[PDB]
Order: sequence, then structure tokens, then C-alpha cells
Amino acid sequence: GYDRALSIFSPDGHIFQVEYALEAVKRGTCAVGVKGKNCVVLGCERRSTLKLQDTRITPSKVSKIDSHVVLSFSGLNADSRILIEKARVEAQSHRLTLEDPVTVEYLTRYVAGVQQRYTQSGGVR
Amino acid sequence: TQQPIVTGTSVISMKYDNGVIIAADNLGSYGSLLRFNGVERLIPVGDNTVVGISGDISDMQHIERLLKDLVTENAYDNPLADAEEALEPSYIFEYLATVMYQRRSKMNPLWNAIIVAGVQSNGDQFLRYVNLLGVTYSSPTLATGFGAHMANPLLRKVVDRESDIPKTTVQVAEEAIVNAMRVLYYRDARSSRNFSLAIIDKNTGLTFKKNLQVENMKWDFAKDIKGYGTQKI
Amino acid sequence: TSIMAVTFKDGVILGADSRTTTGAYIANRVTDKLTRVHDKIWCCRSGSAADTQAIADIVQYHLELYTSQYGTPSTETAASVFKELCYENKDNLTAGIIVAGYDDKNKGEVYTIPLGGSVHKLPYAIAGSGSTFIYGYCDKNFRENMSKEETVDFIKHSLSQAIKWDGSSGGVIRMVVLTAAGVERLIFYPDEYEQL
Amino acid sequence: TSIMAVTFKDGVILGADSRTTTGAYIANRVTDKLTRVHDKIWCCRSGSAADTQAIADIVQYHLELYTSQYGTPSTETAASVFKELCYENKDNLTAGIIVAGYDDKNKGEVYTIPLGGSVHKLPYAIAGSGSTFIYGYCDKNFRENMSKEETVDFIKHSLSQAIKWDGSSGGVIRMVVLTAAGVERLIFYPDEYEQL
Amino acid sequence: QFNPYGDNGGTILGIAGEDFAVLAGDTRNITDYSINSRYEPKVFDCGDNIVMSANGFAADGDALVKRFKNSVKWYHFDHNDKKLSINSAARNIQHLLYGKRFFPYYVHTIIAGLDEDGKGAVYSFDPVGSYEREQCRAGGAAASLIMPFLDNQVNFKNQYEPGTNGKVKKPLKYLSVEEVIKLVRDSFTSATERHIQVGDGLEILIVTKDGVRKEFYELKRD
Amino acid sequence: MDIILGIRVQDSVILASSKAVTRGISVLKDSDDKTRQLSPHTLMSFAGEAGDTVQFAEYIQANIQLYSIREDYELSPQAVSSFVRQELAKSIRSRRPYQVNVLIGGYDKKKNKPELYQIDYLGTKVELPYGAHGYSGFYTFSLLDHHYRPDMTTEEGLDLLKLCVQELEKRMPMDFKGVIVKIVDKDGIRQVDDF
Amino acid sequence: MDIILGIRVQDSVILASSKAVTRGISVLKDSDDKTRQLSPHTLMSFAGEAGDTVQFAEYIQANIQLYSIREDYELSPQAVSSFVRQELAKSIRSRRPYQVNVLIGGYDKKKNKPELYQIDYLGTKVELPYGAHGYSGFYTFSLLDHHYRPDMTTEEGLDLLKLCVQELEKRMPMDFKGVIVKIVDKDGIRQVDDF
Amino acid sequence: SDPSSINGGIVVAMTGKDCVAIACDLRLGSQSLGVSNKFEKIFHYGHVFLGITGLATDVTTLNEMFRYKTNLYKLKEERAIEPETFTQLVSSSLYERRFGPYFVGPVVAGINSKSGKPFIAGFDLIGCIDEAKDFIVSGTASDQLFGMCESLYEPNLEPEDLFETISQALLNAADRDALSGWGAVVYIIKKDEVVKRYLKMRQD
Amino acid sequence: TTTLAFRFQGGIIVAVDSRATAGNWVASQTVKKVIEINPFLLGTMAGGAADCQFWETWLGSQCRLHELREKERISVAAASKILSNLVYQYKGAGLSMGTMICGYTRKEGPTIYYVDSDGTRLKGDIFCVGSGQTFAYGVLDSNYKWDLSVEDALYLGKRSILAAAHRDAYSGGSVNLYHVTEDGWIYHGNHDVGELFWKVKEEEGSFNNVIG
Amino acid sequence: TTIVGVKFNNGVVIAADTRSTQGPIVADKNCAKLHRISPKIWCAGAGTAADTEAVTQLIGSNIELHSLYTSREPRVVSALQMLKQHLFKYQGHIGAYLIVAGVDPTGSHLFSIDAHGSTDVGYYLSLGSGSLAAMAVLESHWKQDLTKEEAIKLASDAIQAGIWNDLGSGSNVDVCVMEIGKDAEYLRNYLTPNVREEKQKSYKFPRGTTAVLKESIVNICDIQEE
Ligand SMILES: [Mg+2]
Ligand SMILES: [Mg+2]
Ligand SMILES: [Mg+2]
Repeated sequence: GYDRALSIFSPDGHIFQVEYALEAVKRGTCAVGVKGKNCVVLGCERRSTLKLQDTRITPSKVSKIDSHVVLSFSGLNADSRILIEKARVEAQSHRLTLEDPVTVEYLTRYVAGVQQRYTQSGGVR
Repeated sequence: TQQPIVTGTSVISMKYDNGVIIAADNLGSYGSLLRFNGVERLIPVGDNTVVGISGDISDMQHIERLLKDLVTENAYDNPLADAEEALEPSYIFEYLATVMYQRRSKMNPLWNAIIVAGVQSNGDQFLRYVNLLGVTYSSPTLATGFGAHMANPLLRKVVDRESDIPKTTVQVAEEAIVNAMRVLYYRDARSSRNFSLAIIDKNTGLTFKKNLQVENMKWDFAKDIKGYGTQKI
Repeated sequence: TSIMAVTFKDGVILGADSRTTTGAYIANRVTDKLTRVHDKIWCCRSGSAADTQAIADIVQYHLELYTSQYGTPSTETAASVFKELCYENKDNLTAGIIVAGYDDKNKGEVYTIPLGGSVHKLPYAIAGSGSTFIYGYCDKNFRENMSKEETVDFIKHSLSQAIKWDGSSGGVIRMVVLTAAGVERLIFYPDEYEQL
Repeated sequence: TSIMAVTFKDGVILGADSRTTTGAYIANRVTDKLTRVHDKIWCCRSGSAADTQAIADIVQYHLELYTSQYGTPSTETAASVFKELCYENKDNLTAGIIVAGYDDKNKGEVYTIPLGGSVHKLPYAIAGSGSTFIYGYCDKNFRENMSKEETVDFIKHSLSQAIKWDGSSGGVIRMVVLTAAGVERLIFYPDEYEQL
Repeated sequence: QFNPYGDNGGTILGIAGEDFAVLAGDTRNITDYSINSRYEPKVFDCGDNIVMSANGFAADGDALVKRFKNSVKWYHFDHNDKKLSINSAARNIQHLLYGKRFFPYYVHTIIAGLDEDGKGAVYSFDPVGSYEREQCRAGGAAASLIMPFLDNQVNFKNQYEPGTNGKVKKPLKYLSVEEVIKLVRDSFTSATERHIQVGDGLEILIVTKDGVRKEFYELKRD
Repeated sequence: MDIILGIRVQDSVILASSKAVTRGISVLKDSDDKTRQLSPHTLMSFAGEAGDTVQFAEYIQANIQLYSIREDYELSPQAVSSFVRQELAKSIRSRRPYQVNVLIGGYDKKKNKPELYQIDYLGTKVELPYGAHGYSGFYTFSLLDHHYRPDMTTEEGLDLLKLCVQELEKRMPMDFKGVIVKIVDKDGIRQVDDF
Repeated sequence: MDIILGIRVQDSVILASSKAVTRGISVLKDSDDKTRQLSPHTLMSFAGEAGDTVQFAEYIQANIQLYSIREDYELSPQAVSSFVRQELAKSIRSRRPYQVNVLIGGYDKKKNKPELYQIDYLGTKVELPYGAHGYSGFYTFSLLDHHYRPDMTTEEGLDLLKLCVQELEKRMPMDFKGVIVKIVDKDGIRQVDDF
Repeated sequence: SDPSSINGGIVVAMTGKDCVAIACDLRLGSQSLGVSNKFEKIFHYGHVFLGITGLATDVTTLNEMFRYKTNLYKLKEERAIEPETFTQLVSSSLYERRFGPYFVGPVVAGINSKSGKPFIAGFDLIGCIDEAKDFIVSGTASDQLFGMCESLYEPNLEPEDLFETISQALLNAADRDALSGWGAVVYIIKKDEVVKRYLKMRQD
Repeated sequence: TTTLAFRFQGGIIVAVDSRATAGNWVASQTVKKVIEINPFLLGTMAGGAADCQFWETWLGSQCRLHELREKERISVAAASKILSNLVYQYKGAGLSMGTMICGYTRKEGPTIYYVDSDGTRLKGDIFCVGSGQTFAYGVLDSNYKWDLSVEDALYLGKRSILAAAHRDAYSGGSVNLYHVTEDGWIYHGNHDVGELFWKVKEEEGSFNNVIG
Repeated sequence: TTIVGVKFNNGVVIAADTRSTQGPIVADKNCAKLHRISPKIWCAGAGTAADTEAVTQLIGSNIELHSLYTSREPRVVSALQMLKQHLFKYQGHIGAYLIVAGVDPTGSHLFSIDAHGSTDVGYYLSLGSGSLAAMAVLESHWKQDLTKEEAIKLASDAIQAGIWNDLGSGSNVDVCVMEIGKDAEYLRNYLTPNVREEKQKSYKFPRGTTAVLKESIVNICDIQEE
């Protein structure tokens, strides 16, 4: 299998592939989150360079991970689908074994763990 | 219930125009060991019947003693013991068939397959089979054990149905029997080269031939056979 | 089966009957049980016909590949390859093989490999179901350094008796003579050996 | 066991080994397997030691009562009494008996009675586990009308080979000679027959 | 271990008409894949206008028939030569069979004849003696091949009158002796094609007020 | 476990399941709910070998819940039943098969029809007006064959169900400690708390 | 059959026996009386293999009735129980043994004492204050060990018996369809028709 | 215990003049217990018809499998699969499970769209092809079906006559089998029209 | 097999199916599962066909001998016990029986005894025996009353066998009905299940699951 | 099943009966047991019918690829070696019993193969349930230097012995002749000695005899345009 170390340190102590991944996030459409006293609101930007779009069927920017947790993102759209799928599977796995839905902190900790793993695994970016 | 110990293999037989022929080899096997080489398995009763027996030899010797006692008993207070009131093939068979079925019904069988060959008072050919289960049947050709699988097919090519019997001479019938015995020697691992053959004819009576051998065998072609596939030398 | 191999002054001779059985039915009356794994290394087969054919074919392959790399193999080497297959696959095999060969350095040699997969080097060897009936005869009549004609008679008389008593053995007596002169095949028919 | 009986010019000789086993343990190494059922009618025993002893004792009783009423019985008669017991009780017995005797009218006779209970009159007979290994030797070496010395040698050499190959056979070779002259017992020790 | 039973194959068929009855059977006798006989009679005239067949294990079959024939003989001795009626014969055979309830005759028995009103009669038995009067009954190896055909062609099962579409059944009109024999021959010809134990020959025994008549027909010998 | 029944009426599906759980000699529980909600309008009851039953039911539940989140859409009863059948058909040739029989009662919101599916541990699926597993059908089907109509109300269905349970309580040797009854219709799933 | 109980109080013996008869799949009867009166002051209940139970009980009954006529005298409960034990002890080494367990409750008119004997199919006899056969004791003995007193009244004995049956109805898997209860005292044998 | 007779059922197929017929019963059971009277055993992929008897779970599984395979066949080949080719696909698919087989008795029936030739075939559970000119039978009453077909069948029957022959063959065979019946269906197949008829029969 | 018998105001109804099978093969559709012991007594056939036939016609012989010796009709209790005592002697040997001995006498009234080959002898009001017994019990239990008319009781027995014949694979063929009175039994005909099913479906409105 | 193989002057002939059975029932009355491995290498099979075809086609497929790879016509010894090694690996579980015959540049050949992988060489061979009946005929009438006409006669006579005397065999005789320097001639139904006699009666029903509940047209066509 392809084992090449793509994420590595540089002389100044930086991992450029992780830093260039942030530059992809900078390019993505803006997303914002605000929590009130008894609610949280997620706002998202849709670039109007694309009209003649079918808004019924086009992938929405906010995604339900479970009935009580949502996820939005900025960056590569195709990459986000892989994180969303993994998160949804883990949410159902937690309900099955612990007999209780995930806390928001647990779901975040899982997704963040997947992202970290892809920064020191061979053959992946 | 028992198991057969010392055993005899095929008995073969057929009808022809004026009578019947029956044959069986002279071997008494002990499993795969060809132990006894001088065993007579055709036993004549009077001058009109020959009983051929396969299977357990100890039980054969018992049956042989029953037939011997049957002849003695029939002669008692019987002025026509050597004439009108002599033992018929049909009398001898029915007696044996009764014994075989009774013994299987007590769960203690005589472990044999028997063929009674003979000629009746009126000249009619008699040929019928009975075994350890008491099962009986008649046919223009009859054979036991391996003979059933290999001899019958050859003998049935001569006499295929009832109407073929008057068309079959004693020379043609004996020829077919002798050939069948050769084929059995080629292919039955519990057979021997030495055998006995008996003819019961309505005109010439009972002819009993001992110490016959399988002859005119084909083996020469064996020299050309090498290996099991690819080997040339 | 009745099989045997006998060393003598000029080399070694292998002998065998030709009967193959499935129960009491003789499935083949003219079988060749003397099999060639190398020019002057042959074997006698007893047990499962499938197993001994599969083994002999593999050994023939091994010795052909040995020859291409290291030159002619010894009879001991051929016996070892047979043993390796029989021993390591003892749970799944039913094979009793006698290996016989002629070198110029070692002359005639005989190795017997029974069921378990052990090896035994002997002056002569007997095997197969029919061999049981001639242990007495062979032990009394074998001499070392016999002539070709004496060895042929010893094997002919021995297998004749094995055939006479064993229902599983029969047919023709095949023989293969291994000497410096080359490889000679012999055959003896029932009318010949039965009257002995 | 290894047992045999052989007719010759002057009568008949019975032969036997002396080993009795329970598994691999030799329960008795000096057993007498040659047994007297009448003055000049003896038998050789193989199979269950209990069964063959019980049978022989009953036969001895039958022939003693026969003698008191009808005079000396024939060897054929003795064989018949053995057969009647072995055949009628075949389901419950494990016995292989050879009956040998001397008449003046019939001279030396031998009858063998295998497991099933059948009877076979023969010029000579072999039986027991060790007999398998000497079918070849005996068939090749037996002649009719041998002398006493030749018959003793034939039996000695035969049972020697049976003992050599059969673990169940061993010890001394016992023999009993039956002629018009009377009854002679012989014994041969290992140091004698092993070097043959 | 000793097995006191065997299987001799064979197939038999009994049909009861208005004033007649037939009992047919193939003449082939077998064990395993071998043919013992191409002509071994299986249907028997037992006297008193009664025909009988005991199919299955031939030794038990022959024993039963022999004992019934004997029972007819002794019925005459004991009851002033009175004719044994088919119903009385049937009840008698039950007692013969049940007598060996715990070591049965391994056969399927069928008898045929006329009842005391002169009408056709067939009785069918299991190995241990349970019995029924029946109109149509096949027994033995190819019974499963023959019975569905008879249901359709004798009793007109699943056949309705054209135009009505299932509302009116096809009427059960009486069959002649010639018509029955046609159906018997076609039954055995079809059974011969598809069952290995059926073949060689077909023997039919016909029973009327005039007595017992026989007919024989060839079957395929492969 | 033991008895599970199902009946499809005009506008709903009714599932009835026994409450007893027996560990050989003793009855350990008499209030056990042998069912799982797969989706808002789909219910599955189950019976078979101990442990395997709940393990299988919860596994199916998790998978259907995962599908619902991914697509933001409820699968049809027919689609759910096919998924369940395939899992059991896969299971029967495994190293250790699931020994579980199920009934799937669902209301199809697209077709506005109730649907009842019977699936055994081999993966044998049939759509039925009424169904059962084990010996339950042997006692109840003769009553259902007589009284059942396709235009029955939910109340009539419950009454016919009571007659079935009464026959079970009379002729069955085992004490199954009554049944929990649940109704599946256009408004979802609810439990009848007095039966 | 299934459950048979017995309890000896101050002045009487009380026997309780189940009413159900089950032929494998179905309950054929729910009113079966598993008892026989051997003599005016001696009652025997029974449970075991089908057929053998009634055949044995009636055989014993006939023998005790024969004795009563011959001698014009009623045998003591102890004497009857010994006779029954010997018959079962004889039976256990027969060709085909009686597979029957019994309880014998009797009132001895000479000693003015109630007596309860427990005998199994092997011929194992014991005199007890309370007894049972099969699995019945496993559920009931802990309650009887706690509440039983030798000076209990008949009414107190019946109440303790109700508590035993309630525990059987709760924890036993089989539905034995209630019990028929009979009392044996100085006045003879009578049945409690409401239980 | 025997997987091939747990659920019960039968299929029969016949040839006629420029036509074929395939028919089956509608019963599904759990041994003695009748479970369903609507369990059809005949499926079709384009103009090729497949009947399947035996273990019901495998009947359903194989239908789904051959639908899968004939759909991919059509997309790649750009034409519907023919009876001769489909027969080989069934045989291949069954033999790949040689030592863990589907417990079924499939029957293929159809007309070749190019040659117009009527075609039928049968298989054992392990893939062996029986390609008869006259008729094919399968299921728990196969013995009975062999008996009916062998006597009732004659060659070159017209479509409407063939319907009567195959219907009477099925019905009377099913009525002599405990595990078959509870309704029946008959397909009459011509080169470009197929008629499906449900039969009225006894429901015991 | 499905056989039933029940007691009611007008006597006893006996109803049976007609099918006999050897494995999956249907041997007969015209079997007689009601044994006519004598003009006053009936017995049903389940388990072993021969065992039931043989021993219940034998029972008839014993009943005939009883009334010759005692100059009085045998009771159902005594008749059933002769049979149960006989089969108990054979216990272990392998007899197979499940039967209802049915009769109506002066001293007893309508009486039914279930008799079994393992020795069981039970008096009762409703009995149902065979592979389709559970189906027939369902229809019986939900519709049975003591005050049924002879007409309605006959139908209930017919309908209960039909229920079993439909669902049980090993039951069917035809239904045989009997009505047992004090003056003897009365035969109420043979009814083909094929024709009966469609007739009942239409007239009753039952079996909506089946298309007709 | 009865299958035979017979060597002659300039080639080899194989033959077989045409009955296939499911226990005592005849599944197909005109079965084809002579299989083609390559144009001039044919084999007959007994035992498990699926196995004999499957193993014949697999080896036949690999033989074809081997022939294309080497630019040589296939040899019988190659078919033999590939068949026995395959069968040995499966330890007898693939129940194929074969008689393999053919002609190639080396000459004409005749072998038999057992399900466990054992092979043997011969001038005449027989396999199947009717092999003992067939071998009886072969042992009675075989000689050295048979002609083509004599070998076909002997082979078919041996199959007939199986047809008439073995219940496992029946119907027709199939033959295939492989002569050196010639095309192999496959003679399907070479003998037909078992035609069924005309029936006594016609069983054609009147139209409308069967009761029908529902009729409907089945849509076998694809989704239509417009
Ligand atoms: Mg020693
Ligand atoms: Mg044939
Ligand atoms: Mg039914």
C-alpha cells in the first residue's frame, strides 16, 4: 500500500501540509456560529457566482449528525462529506453501546480525532 | 444374526432346449485369503437335480447334510422311491425355500444364495433361486453374487426370453457358461481358475464334470501397457 | 498388491503383480505398478492408487529439477524425497512404497517406506497385502550376491505364492531389471508361474 | 498362536508353539496347545483359550462315552463332534481347531475346523495368527508320504518362521507323533530352531 | 448386522368396474440396480373368484399369499364348501397381517373381485392390516406416478364442462372393461418411461361373473 | 421468546407480543417488551434464541436510524423489510446464524396503507393480512381465517386479537403472562396500556 | 401429571393437586382429579407417567377395598403406606416399572392423629408435616419452612396453601390450571369446591 | 430437516407449436402449517421466464440475484438475454456454490427472439442442465408431475390446447401432495404476447 | 389427520377428515376415520390406522359378548375401559392410538372418553385429536354452547374440520359427520372439502384471505 | 450410467447410454454424456453429472488457452494430467469418473480417471453402474488389431449390455469416433432401440375443461415511447 509520509516537519518546526489545509479553509465560503441563552444559530454564506442552481437538491451547508446535533463547515466540500459520514456512524454507534446519544463535546472530540489522525498517517493528506 | 466366515462366490446357470446347466468354482475364501482350494459347491440329489450354493461354507455343509437326510427319509416305506415317488427338483427347492424363510424369520439365517437346477418327471426344465432372506425367483438364466452382474448379461444374449429356450442347444449353452466362468476369473477377486460344471438333460440324464479349468485366456496385451499415463519406458 | 525389490550382484530388480481392486471387483487386471521416477531409479506402489500416483509424479518432478541443477541424484536422495512427502502428509495418505535404484558408485540399493513414513534400507524388501504370505518363503530363500537368473527366479516364485493366496493380488508378474547395462522390462503370464 | 498338523507315511504329527498372550503381555510362555481327546486322536487349539479348553473337555467326554459303548472312534467321528459344538455355538465361540488322529484302517488323517464351524479334510493343515506368514513356505515345501524325520524338519522349519514374524507366537516348539508304534512327545528349544 | 427385509420393487394396480374388476402388475423382479427376473408372476388367482397381490418384499409377499390361499382351503373344510365373499376375505387378511404387528409382512396388499351384489370390488391393505374398500388403487414403486393420472382420467378430478367455467363438473360416467384396460396399459407405459424398477412385462387378471381371465402385454426392457 | 402476533386492518397494523421471559426453571420477568421502533411509522417485534433476539433487533434499529439521518427521509415498510430479510438470508449461512424470527408492522405514508411482513430466521419473507411465529399460528389462524375482514376498524381488530389471546391462554401449556399490544398508523406508534 | 402438594395440620391432612392434563402441544382437560379414596379416612394423590398413574392408583384402591371387606376393618394410614411402598419397591426392578409418585394423607382413628406420607416411584417413603413431588417443593418449601406450625387449624393450613399456589402461579412456566383441594379428618374426606 | 421439502411447492414447463408454457402452485408453508397462498414461484427477466422450487429464502435470493445479473447484462450487451444464454448463467451461478448450495429446483422457459424456437430447461440444486424437448418438472410433487406429463403430453399442441394439458398436469399432481396447492398460475408464452391465468382449485 | 367429538344437549357430534399421507405423498383422500363399533358406539381413528381399526372392531366383539352375558347394553365407561386396559398391556411395544369412544346410554347420558396408547383414559365434553387439532379447537372453543341445536352442532363440527383441512397440510379430502343419540348413531354424509370450502366462503363471508 | 472406450487400428472410439437418474426416477431419457474437451479429445462421464460437465469444461477451457499459447494442437496426456491433479486436490469430493480418449500429434490414446485422481491405461475400458455388464461383453469379444467397424460394433454392444441389464442405464447409444489424420465424428443417437409404443388413448382435453379465476396480459416489453 501507499505509505508515503506527506505530512512532515520542516526546519522551522512547521507541518506545511496541515498549514496548506488551512489555506483551503480560508478559500471556502464563510460560516458563523452564535449561541444565545436558550439556542444556537448557524449562519452560512452562499456565493452567488452560481445561478441556474437547483436549490432543492443542491447539498445544503448545514448537516444533521443526529436529531440534536448539527455540523457546518468551511473548506473542501468533498472532504466534509467524509467527516460527516464518519460522525453520523459514530453517533449511532454511541446510541447502540452506551444507550444514550452523544454529547456535543464527545462528537466534536471524535471528529477532531479523525482530522488529527490524517496529519500523522502514511499515504494520506 | 451372524457374519459369514468361510465363503463361496458365484453360482451361474441357464436353461437350454432339453435341460439345464449349472456351474460354480472350487474355492473357499477366508476374507481376502484364498484358503481352501478343493471345495465342491455343486451337490447332486438323485439323478435329476443339482443344488448350487454360494455364501457361508459351514451353512452349506449343513444344507448338504439336510439334502442327504431328505433322500434317506424319502426311501422309508416307499417301494417307488427310485421311480414315480422319487424326489423331484420342485420338491427339493420348496423344502429348502421353506427352511431359508423360517430361519430368516427367527433372525438366525443360513447365510447362502442357492440355485436348484433339474428336470421334472414330465421332462420340463426346472431352475429357481432362493437366498438367506427366503426370496425366490425363476428366470431362463440365474446367477448369484458377482455372477448376477457379469454372467447374466452374457447368458441373456443366448436366451433372452422363454421362446429362445427351444432354439438353444446343449453345445451352445455349455460354451456360454464356460465363457462366463472365464470372465468371472478375470474380474472377481474372490474366484479361482478351477471349477465344476453339471448338465441335467431329459434324454442323457445327469452329467457331472469335475476339475475343469479356465483356458484360452488373453494376457499378451499386458506387455504393451506402461505406467498410468505419461510414462513411456 | 504384491510387490518386492531385490538387490543382486549386478544391481537390483523390482517385481509386482498387475491387479487393481475396488472391493472384490478387479478394476484393472493389467496394471503397471512399477513406476519410473528417474532413468535408473524406479519404485513399487501399494495402497491407494490415487495417493501413490500423485506422490510418484511429484517425486519425478523433484528429481527432474534436481538433475538440471546438481546432476544425477542418488537412490538415497530419491528415497528421502519420497519419505518427506509420506511423513509430512501421513494423516492424509495411504501409501506403501519401495524405492529401488542403480548407481555406479553404490550399485543396487533398496529402500522401503511403510505407512508411517519411516525409511528402511534393506538387501531386499516385500510389501502389499500379499506380502504377508511370503515372509517365511522369502526369508528362507534369499541370498546376497545372487545372479540375474537366480534373482528373477526368486521373485517369480515369491510373487507366484503371494498371488496364489492373496485374492487382492493377481494377473501378470511384471519385473524391471536395473544394472549398468541399462533398463530391461520383463513380463510373466499365469500359465507360466502358476505351474511352479 | 502357530499350529499345524501334517500327515506322513507312518501316520501324522501335530505341532505348536507355547505362547499365550493377554494383549502384549505373555501370560504363559510354556503353554501346551497339543491336547488329547483320545489315545490316538489329538487336537491343536487356537483362539480363545477358555473356549478351546471347554470344547476339548466336552469332546473328550463324548469320545470316552462313545468308546464304552461302540469301541474306538474314527478320526472323522472326533472331527464331527468338534464340528457340532463349533457350528451350533458359532455366535458365542472363538475357536480354530485342527483335529489329527491315527487309525490302523485309515492311517493318518487331518481335519481343520475354522471359525464358522465348517470341516475340511486335508493332507496337512496350518492355523493360528502366525500361520499367515508360512502359507507360501508350507505350500512350496510339503510333499505327501514323507518320512518321520522329514516331517519333523518340515514342521520345525515352518513354525520357526511363524514364530520369527508373529509376535503372538513364541517359546518352545511342541510336537506329538501319532503312529502304530504309539504316542511320542517332542520338544524343541529357541537355541535350536532360531539358528535354522 | 442382519437385515431381515429387502425390496423387490414392482408396481401393482387395482380398478373396480360396475360388474367387473381388474388387478394388474408388472412382471419385473429386482434388487438394487440388478434384474432378477423379467417374468416373475405377482398377481395370483386364490380361488372363489378372488385375485390377490402382495407387493414389496417378495419373500413376505409369497408367504402371505400362500397363507391366504390356505385360509380359503380351510374355510371350505370348516364351513361346508361355502364361497368366501370378498368382504370376508378382506377381514381375514387383516387378521393375517395384524398377527405379525410387531414383526410385519413388509408388503402393500391389494385384492380384487365381485361383492355379493355382483358389483366390482377392490380392497387395499397397509403392512400391518388396516384396510379400505376402494374404487381405484395403485401400489408399490410407481404408485405416486400412477394415482394422480387415475384421479384425472377415472374420477374426472379437476375436469369441468366446457362453457360453464368451473360451475358444472364433468359427469362420472361408467367405464367398460375395454376402457379400463386402455387406462391400465397407458399407466404402466408411462411408469416404465420414468421409473427404473418398472418394465419388462404387464400381466392383468380380469374378474367377472364368468370367472378369472388373464391378459399379458410387453413392456420396455431397459 | 414465545408468542408474537400481528394483524393488518383498514388503516393500521396491530402487533401483540408476550411479556414472559423464562430461564429454564423460573420465570425471571413478566413485563418484557419484545419490540423495537425502527422508524416513526415502522415497528418490529421478535422471538427466537436468547440474546440473539435483542442483539439483532437493535442492530437493525441502528441501521435504519443511520439511513434516516443520512437521507433525511423515512424508508418505506417494504424497503425496511427487504433490508431485514437480506440480513437474515446472509445470516443463515454464517459461522453462527441469528436464530431470530420477526414481524414488521408499518404504515406507508406515500401509499396511505398499513403493511404487515412476516420474516423467519432463514430469511423467508411474506406480506400478510395477519401473521404469527412459532406455535402461535396453530391456535389463532382458524379464528382469524373466520372473522378477518380487510375493512375492519382498529377497535374490531383489537377485539379479534382478544379472542386469539383467550384461545392461547386456554389451550397452550406455557404461561406467557399476557401480551403487550402496540398500534401502528398514520400518526405513528402507540401502546395500548390496558389489555 | 404436574403439581401435587400436601400439608398435615393439627387435626387434618390437606392435599392439593393440579387440574391440567397436557398431551404435548394442547391442554386436553382443565378439571382432572388426580386422587383416589383408598378407604373412608385415607386419600392418595398421584403424579407421573401418563396411564401408569391411574392404573396404579386404581390397583391400590381395589386392594385396600378388598382388605376392608375381608376383615371388616379399616387399615391404618401407616399400614396402607407400607403396602403402597412395597408395591413400588417391587415395581422398580420389574420389566416395565410404574413411573408414579404419590402422597398418602390419612387420619388414624385409633391414635386420633392426621398423617402424611410421601412416596416416590422408587419406593422411598417418608412421613412429613408437609410434602410435594417434582418441582413443586422447590417453589413452596421455603414458604412452608417459615410459616408452618404443628398446632395450625385447617383454615390456617388452607391459607398457607393459597400462598404456596400463588407462588407457583407466579414463578412456574407451565399453566397447571389451578388445583383441587381435599381435606382428610376424623369425619372422613371432603372437597373444598371454591379455591 | 430436509431443506428441499420444508416450504413445499411445484413448477412445470412444457413446449408446444410456436409457444411454451410454465406453471406453478402458490403455497408457502412451515412443514404442516400453511403460511401463504400468494407465494408465486415464476419470475421473468425480459422475455425469459424462470420458475424456482425448494427452500423459499433461496427462491427469493436467487430471483434477486438473477434480476441483478440480467440487468447488468442488458446494460453492457445492449440487448435482452436469451433463454439459451440465461440457462448457462443459472448453471454457472449454482455450481459456484458447489459445496454450500442453494436448495432449489430451477426451471427456465422462453422463446428465442431471433430464431423463434421454443426452449425449456431444468436444473438440479448444483447446476446440472436437463434440456428436454417435451417437458420439465420440479418440486415436492415431481414424481406425480412426471406421471401426469408422461401420459397427458403430446408434441405440437396449439397454445390454447397446451394450456389445458399443463393445467391438468399441475392440478392433479398438486392434489396428491400435502405440501403443494393453495392456488396455481399458468403462463402461456408466444413470441410477442404472454397471457397469465390463475386457476381455481381445492384449498386443502 | 383431524378428528373431533363434543357433548351437547342433543347428544354427541363426531366429525373427522379423510386424508392419509405417507410423508408428503397423499396415499388416500377416502379414508374412514370413524369406526362403527356397533349401532350405539362410535370410535375415532388417529395415530396408527391398523391399531385403531383392529382393536376397535375387537372392542365391538367384546361389547357384543357383554350384552349377551348380562342381557343389557354396555356402558360407555365399561366399553372405553376394556379398550384402555387392553392397550395398557401392550405399553412399550409401540402401539399408536388417539381415539374418542362415543356413546349415549340411559344411566350416563351422552359420554365421550379419550383413550390413548400410553394408557390415558379421560372423560370429557370436548376432545380434538390429530395434526390439525389446534385449528379445530379454535373454532370449537369460541362457538361451543351446551344448548346448541342438532342442526347448528352438526355445522360447528363440519366447520371446525374445514378450518383444520385448510391450514393443516396433512388434513383434508372430505368431512364425515355423525350424530349420536340414545337410540343409536345417525350418519350425516360425506362432504368434499374442495366443494365445501367455496360454499362456506360465499355463504359465511369467511376466508377473505383466499381469492375465489 | 454405462460408458466404454475401445482402441482400434488407427484410432479410438468411445460410447455411452443416454439415461440420467434421480434415485429410481428417470430425469432425462435422452441425456448427452459424451463431452468435448477439444476438437479431437472427447470424454465420457459417470457419477455426479454436474461434476463431470464442470470438470470437463474447466479443463477444456484451460486446454484451449494452452493450445493458443503453445501454437500446438492439444494432447490427451495434458487433459489427463490436468484432470487427475484437479480431482486429487479435491480428495474425491468432486464425484467425476471419466473415460478420456483422443488423437493428437503423438498418436491415439485411451485412459480412465477415477474421482480420487487415479488413472489407468488400456485398450478397452468401462465405467459407471453398468460397467460390469459392459466389461463382460468387452472381455468376451475384444481382440488385438480391431478395425474401425469392429470397434464401433463392440463399443455399442457393450453399452447395450448396460442398457438392458443395468437399471441405472437405458434408452439410446451415443458414439464418438476419433481416427488419426481425420475429423472426429460425433454420432449422436447412433442406436435407438427404445422408442415408446403408441398409447391406447389420446388425452387431449376439450377446451374450457380447466376452471379459471383471473386472466391478464403480462408485459414482457420494455417501457414504451410517447
Ligand atoms: Mg515371536
Ligand atoms: Mg437398463
Ligand atoms: Mg390441508
